[PDB]
Amino acid sequence: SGFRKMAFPSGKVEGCMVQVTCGTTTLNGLWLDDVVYCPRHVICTSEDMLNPNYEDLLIRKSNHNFLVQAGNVQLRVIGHSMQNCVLKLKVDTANPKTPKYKFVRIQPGQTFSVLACYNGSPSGVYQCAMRPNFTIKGSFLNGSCGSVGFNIDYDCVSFCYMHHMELPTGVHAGTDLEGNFYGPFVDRQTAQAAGTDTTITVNVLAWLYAAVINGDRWFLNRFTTTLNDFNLVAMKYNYEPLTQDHVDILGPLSAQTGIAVLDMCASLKELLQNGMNGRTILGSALLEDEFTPFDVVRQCSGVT
Amino acid sequence: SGFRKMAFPSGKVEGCMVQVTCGTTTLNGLWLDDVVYCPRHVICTSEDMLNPNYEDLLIRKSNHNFLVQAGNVQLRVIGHSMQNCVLKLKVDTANPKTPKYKFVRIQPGQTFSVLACYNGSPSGVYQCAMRPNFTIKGSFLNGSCGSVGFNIDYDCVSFCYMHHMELPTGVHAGTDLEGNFYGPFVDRQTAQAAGTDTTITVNVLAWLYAAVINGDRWFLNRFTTTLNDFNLVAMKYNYEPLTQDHVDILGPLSAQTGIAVLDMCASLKELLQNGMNGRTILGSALLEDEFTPFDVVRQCSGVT
Ligand SMILES: Cc1ccncc1NC(=O)[C@H]1CCC12CCC2
Ligand SMILES: Cc1ccncc1NC(=O)[C@H]1CCC12CCC2
Repeated sequence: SGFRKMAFPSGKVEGCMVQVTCGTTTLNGLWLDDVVYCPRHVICTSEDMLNPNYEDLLIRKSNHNFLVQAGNVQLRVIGHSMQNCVLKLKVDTANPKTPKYKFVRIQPGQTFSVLACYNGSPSGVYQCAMRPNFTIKGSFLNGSCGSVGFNIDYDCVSFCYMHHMELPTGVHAGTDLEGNFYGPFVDRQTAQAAGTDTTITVNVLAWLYAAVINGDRWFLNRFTTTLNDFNLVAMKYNYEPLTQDHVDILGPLSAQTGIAVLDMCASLKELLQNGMNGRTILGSALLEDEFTPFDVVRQCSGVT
Repeated sequence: SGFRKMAFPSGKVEGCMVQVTCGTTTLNGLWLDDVVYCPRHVICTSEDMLNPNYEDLLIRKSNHNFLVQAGNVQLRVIGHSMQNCVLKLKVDTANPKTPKYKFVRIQPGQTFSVLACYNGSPSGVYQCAMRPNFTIKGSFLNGSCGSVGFNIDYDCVSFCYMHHMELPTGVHAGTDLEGNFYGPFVDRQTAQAAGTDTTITVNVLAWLYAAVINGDRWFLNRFTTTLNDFNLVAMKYNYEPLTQDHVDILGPLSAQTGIAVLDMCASLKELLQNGMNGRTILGSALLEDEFTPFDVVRQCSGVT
């Protein structure tokens, strides 16, 4: 028993982290097979970042200008290309520690682990969610760009995120591993609005199921609701509208606990309308939305 | 910016996790050099665990009864010994992935990362604190015994905890790597009381300093206090009495922010006496005590 914000074991990703230097800028690279992936802003000086012309800036760089260092040893760059907002540096050596991997574009509301890195070195790992507004509330300082987000299915690492930017509001923005930004963001030092974020309803309900499984049951009530009634309340409290697809994914948790999904929504409704009244659920005094139904089933069953 | 409950990169520890089977019981082992460390209750059947005589139970076991499997390959056991509550199995092969390591006994209030494992395989990593009552609020299911807690100083892994038991109250108990239990617990299926726990005051103050650094400043007030006045409030709210040693460790955070430690205590005092009034600090609606002053300085500076 017990329920923690658990990250995936970061070992397979640690073996891929490299340092990439271009001119005076240093950031993190992801070495998979004979390719190093990093944010294209590695080629910019702080002055360039105001309104960078990436095609022009890259034209002044050669393979020899990209210094790639894996731990202590140097990698030889034999090719460079820009794909959207990432640079792909072809190296002459395939990474011996390349795990089985996939590049996937996650949906908003999905979760992943971030291995925060500086100068090619990992400092820590944490589990976070991709916000409905495509930002992530991470922990990133100057030098963390190129750090990646991932999920792990047995031996396969699905890379889903690469860190690029910190918005003026302190929230984080980045791309998938093909250099496509999540959200409307651009890799430019300009004010950029993150749209209205919402709470991930299905994840809060999944976390309420994890609480029941672990013993926190005080929020369970004698009430039920409908998808229409619940969604009226969800809209009032800036929660994502719950759909039958969300109810279907909650199926296994509903089956294990014997608590119908609409009954759990009625508990969530009363918590949204009344608050916690000074109590906690799984050691939290607010409604947690960073555990998907899949994360809860995994942690509650022991999937390794 | 941003502040997360960050765990250490678990790579060096993943390479040490093995599976240990004895009879019908399987749990996790820690392979360092030519020795495998695991909880001694691996030699017990569920019936034995009511009142086990470990010396007698171990006497019926030989090196060949301890099946140690590292991922897929089998390790040959050439020796076995009981040290307090752990078994030390001498194997004929030194682990090639043995990192630089130390065995340390942490103090209550200190934090560490846990690499949760099942059948020798890692499922996740999370950061937690050793409670003042020597329990940990972990996430552990049947099969997680032998999972370890650690800290990392550059390339050295300091092992501080091995999971052994889940108390009837759902909280966790375990030993240092010499088999010495933290707290009054015994590896026996008997009711055992975890003493009155308290909130780790210095860590809450460290977390208040991390909030100021990241922008959450609403809790800062025009007041100050004394160690005596603050400690009267701390006792009323079941907080650890703050000492000059705690104030001295908060020194670097006090210097960086320009907020005197006793001024931060006055903010904590008003939060303890008034609550949060529906607001949050670093995304939390309660006072977080699982970040030490060292954890905050590290995350806020980028120590890798
Ligand atoms: C200082 C910092 C901290 C964390 N993450 C990111 C940053 N900074 C940035 O995002 C800057 C570096 C060039 C940039 C990309 C858009 C403009
Ligand atoms: C079921 C479980 C889950 C998590 N952690 C631990 C356990 N269980 C135990 O602690 C049992 C197994 C033998 C034991 C040690 C004292 C009696």
